[PDB]
Amino acid sequence: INVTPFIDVMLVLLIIFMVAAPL
Amino acid sequence: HEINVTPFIDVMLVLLIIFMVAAPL
Amino acid sequence: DLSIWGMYQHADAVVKAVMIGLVLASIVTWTILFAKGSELLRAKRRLRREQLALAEARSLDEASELAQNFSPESVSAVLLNDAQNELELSAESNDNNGIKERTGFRLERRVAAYSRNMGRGNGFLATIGAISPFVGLFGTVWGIMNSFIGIAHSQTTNLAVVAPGIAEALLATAMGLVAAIPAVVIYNIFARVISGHRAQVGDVAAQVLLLQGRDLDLAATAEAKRSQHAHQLRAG
Amino acid sequence: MYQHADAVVKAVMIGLVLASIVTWTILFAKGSELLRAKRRLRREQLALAEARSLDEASELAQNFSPESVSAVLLNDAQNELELSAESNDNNGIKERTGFRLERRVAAYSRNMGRGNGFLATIGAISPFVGLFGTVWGIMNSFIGIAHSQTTNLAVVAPGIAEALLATAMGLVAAIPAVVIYNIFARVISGHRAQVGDVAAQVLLLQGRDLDLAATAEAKRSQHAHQLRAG
Amino acid sequence: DLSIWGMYQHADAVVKAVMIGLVLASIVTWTILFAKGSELLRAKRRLRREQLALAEARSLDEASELAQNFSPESVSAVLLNDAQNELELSAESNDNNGIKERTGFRLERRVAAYSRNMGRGNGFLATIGAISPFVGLFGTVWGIMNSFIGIAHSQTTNLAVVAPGIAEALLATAMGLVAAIPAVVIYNIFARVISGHRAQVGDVAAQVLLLQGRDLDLAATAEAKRSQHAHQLRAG
Amino acid sequence: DLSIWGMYQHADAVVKAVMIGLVLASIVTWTILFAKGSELLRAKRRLRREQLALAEARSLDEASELAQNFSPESVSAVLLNDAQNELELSAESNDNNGIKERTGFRLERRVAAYSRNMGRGNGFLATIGAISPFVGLFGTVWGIMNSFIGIAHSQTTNLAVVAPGIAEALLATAMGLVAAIPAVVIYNIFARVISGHRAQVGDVAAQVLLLQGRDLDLAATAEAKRSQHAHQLRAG
Amino acid sequence: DLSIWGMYQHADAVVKAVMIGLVLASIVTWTILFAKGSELLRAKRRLRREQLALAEARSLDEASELAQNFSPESVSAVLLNDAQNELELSAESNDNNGIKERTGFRLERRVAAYSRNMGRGNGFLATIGAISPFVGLFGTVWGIMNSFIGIAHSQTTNLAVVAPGIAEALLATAMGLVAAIPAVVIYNIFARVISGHRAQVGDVAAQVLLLQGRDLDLAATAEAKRSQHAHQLRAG
Repeated sequence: INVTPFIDVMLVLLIIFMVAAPL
Repeated sequence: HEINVTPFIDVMLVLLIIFMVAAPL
Repeated sequence: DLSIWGMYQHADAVVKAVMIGLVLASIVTWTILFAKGSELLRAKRRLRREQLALAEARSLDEASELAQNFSPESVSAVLLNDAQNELELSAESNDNNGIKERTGFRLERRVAAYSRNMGRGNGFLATIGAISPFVGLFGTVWGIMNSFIGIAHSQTTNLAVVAPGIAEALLATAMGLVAAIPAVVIYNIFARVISGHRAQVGDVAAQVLLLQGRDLDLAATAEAKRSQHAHQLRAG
Repeated sequence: MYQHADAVVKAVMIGLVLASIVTWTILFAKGSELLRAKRRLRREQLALAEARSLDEASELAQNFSPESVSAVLLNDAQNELELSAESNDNNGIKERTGFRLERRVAAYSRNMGRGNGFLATIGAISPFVGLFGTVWGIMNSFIGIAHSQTTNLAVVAPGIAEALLATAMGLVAAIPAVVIYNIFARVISGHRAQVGDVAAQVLLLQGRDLDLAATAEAKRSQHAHQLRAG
Repeated sequence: DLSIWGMYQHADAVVKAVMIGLVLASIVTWTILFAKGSELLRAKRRLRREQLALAEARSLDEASELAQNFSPESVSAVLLNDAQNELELSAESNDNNGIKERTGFRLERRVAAYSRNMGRGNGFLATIGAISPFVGLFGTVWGIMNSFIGIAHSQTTNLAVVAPGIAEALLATAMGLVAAIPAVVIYNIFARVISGHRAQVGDVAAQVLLLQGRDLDLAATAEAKRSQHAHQLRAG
Repeated sequence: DLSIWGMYQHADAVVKAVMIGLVLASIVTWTILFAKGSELLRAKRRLRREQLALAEARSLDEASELAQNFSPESVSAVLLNDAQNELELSAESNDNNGIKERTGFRLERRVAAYSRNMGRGNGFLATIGAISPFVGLFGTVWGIMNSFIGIAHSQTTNLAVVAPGIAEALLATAMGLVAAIPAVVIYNIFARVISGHRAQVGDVAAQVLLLQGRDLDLAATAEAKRSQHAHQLRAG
Repeated sequence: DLSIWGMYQHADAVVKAVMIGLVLASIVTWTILFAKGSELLRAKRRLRREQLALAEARSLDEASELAQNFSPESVSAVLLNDAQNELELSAESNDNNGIKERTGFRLERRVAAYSRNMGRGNGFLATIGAISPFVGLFGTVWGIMNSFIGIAHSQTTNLAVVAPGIAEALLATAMGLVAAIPAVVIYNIFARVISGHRAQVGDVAAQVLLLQGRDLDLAATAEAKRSQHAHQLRAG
């Protein structure tokens, strides 16, 4: 029904993890 | 009739995981 | 400090807006649930008692007499008075089927109005249950944009500075979700109870219309049969 | 990259902003018109609730504003009786009248829901074009970070930034889209119920007056004359 | 740490509470599954048996007798008694067409009532299957924001520090979806079964109405052609 | 050992379990597609020839004479013998309107049952296409839980120890998705085809009901007119 | 590879397959859009012209006279022709209500068939836009599994080679999405416009039906009543 909202949270998780990757 | 709501989450999750593992630290 | 309740202290230009929006949504859905539930439970108990009282009707006059002492806001007596004034307006009209069709359409419009009255906030319940996660995501992506412009305008590899913004974004998200799930579950249970109530009112409407038809057809059969078959073939 | 990556981004962005302003102006116009029509039908229903025959209803409706489905249907039933024109099939007359009234009110309710599907599709497709923008931006960012292999990712920021900006525009166009769509559904359901009520009222009036006129004229003319002359 | 069964402490208290909620929801949905499935298969066998019995039903008394010898707690016997008592009440009347109309109205009303009484828990399963992914993602975002605020109050640089809360979110999502899937499966299954049951009860109700029309036409046409035309049309 | 021919070797319990489940789903939907669609298209050719032959049927007895040698399972034969036995049952009755009404009722019940039996698997296809992404997500969450368990119990920053695990997890996701795709596309195309078939059988049912009503009117009109007119208008 | 279009004719077999599939879906949706739009524009223009020409109807013969000048590709023409031949077949009888109701039912079936064949590509574009993201997702997950087994072969912890593979994967995703969105929006537009067109056909069907009823009533009532009155009450 509305199981769509995973997109933005998962992508921002990706972004924050990839930017914390250096330090 | 709709299109879908499920399939994108698979690639979102797998990209999240490949990125968090490829993270050096 | 940054608990689920500790947001009005650390709110922002969009954070405070989404926070007040979601707390307003939660408050309004809670009060709608409580008020409509209490009102409909009491109304359904009253309607059950009234249907139990009228479940042994024999004629129109007897049904009206036994229902005279009902509540003022009695949908049953409403339908009885509707049928009675319909018969009054149909006085001196020897068209049974026409009266039956008129009464049927009248009970249909009555139960439609009753469903509209009961199903009055359910639309808003569905709206809020659909939009609360979406406005949560809106606040989340706005917080993400704020964090991104802060990173681009202040480039520092500090691991601790990136935490509070995303934390508040996901907290607003969770507030949206905890406003959404109660909304939809109450919408569903209200749909179930309004289906039951509309089935009950359709049952009592069927009862009153079938009683009307029965007594009218019996009277018509008797009188028409006797008079016509005893007078107008020897009177020719 | 190739200098044709943000052109589609700004294109879909202005598309969402124009869709949102169209939703806003259609909200304004449709709300004004529907509230005006609701007040008009409420006043005219309150005026016509005191009707007994078709003559009084017609003489009162002729004084109303002719921009009302009520008087349209009233004069339509009058013209249908005039077309019946000395035909003693009252039952078929009533059936054709009710069918015409139903077709007319269905057509009016259909004309009422103009932007329903419009806002529906707008709110449905805005998140998808947001996802398209995001995936294309992150693809170009990956191409750039592959052309310049490094662990520092200070260059991905503008790409994901404009991507999530387009996404947020899709959300701020879809949320009002869907809520106004639902509000419109509710108000057109109310208006449809109201016009159905007034159609049932006028049909009941027609049937009642027809039966009133036919009752005595049938129980006094055909009965005695022929059942004594047969 | 050994498995999911041994990670019930390192999460939030509300996370464990909603997890136990999901487990009890799955348990009660499986219980409703077993109970309603047994009841529906019993009703299906009863319907098929009653249909095989009425396969040659061509007389109201015969139908009532052949149905009463079976389990009288059957909707078939209910409908038969309903039609019989309605004819008894509206007897000695000449509203044959109105007789059929009112009878069919009462039959379809009782059929709708019984069908509603059959499909009760389907709505509950629908709500459970709809809210389980939502509460799962709610627990997910709650756990992830708890992890983020814990990393904010602390200072962690390693990559293995985000493991516990994220894993708790994963198991919450898993519980939510293993509650969701069978919910919608049984929802659609029971939808199909109640559709077939409604088809069968409509078939038997149309059979009762057909037999009623048959016997009434037999009693009316012969008596009219032998008596009604000879009663007074000769003395005119 | 990475592809489908070797992933089952190092497959876990739930990996091989969901893999067997999804491949069984794929093969069962393929077999249902083949068998059901072949049966439906063959019945479509049959009913096409049927309505082609019935296009020149302008009577009742001629329709029966043409149906005398139809296919061993011709639905048109079913409807025609239904109308015939219904006339036999409600014979010797001059209230043919109720006969037509009961005929229409029995015919609509029969065509509803036939449409239910023809599309007896469309609901199964819909359920499969709906739940296949959900069991896919179950695979996702279980695999990510296992990978997080492996990376948490082994608090190391290594990457080659978890790459095959997440690889098999996303492989389970991919196989669930490639099982979902054919299910849903076949369900949609089969729903379109069965809707066309149901429309066609509705056309042939309307044709046979039109023929029944027309022949009944033609047989009753002139005879009743002359007989009743003469007798009960000259003897009055 | 480093070029967006560089790696299209190599290193991508299933990816090229799904890309060709989605581009074929897009172009077939576009040509169906063009053709069906031209067809519906022509149909609605012709229907509006014929409605404004026949709005002054008084009887079926005048309707046929004003309609003979229509184009041979006129659905309203074939509807009124079906009505006329049905009246011709039902002639030599007196089942006024029966004739009008059987023509009404045949007209309902005919307009249902006309709407289902006119609005044919609706489900086409629906399933096309539904499966396009499905096959795009299958392509991207297959590319992901290929990259993962490649890293499993040569253990690469870098990010350079990781970029173009996932880039082509998301390219497949975006292509599926930009094939789906136009499909679904034009499907919605076609659904709305064919709903409006079938509503217009319903209006013209109601027009011809009320015309039939009115002409039958006017031609029957006065003539029959006065002639039979005179005849059988001077000869009875």
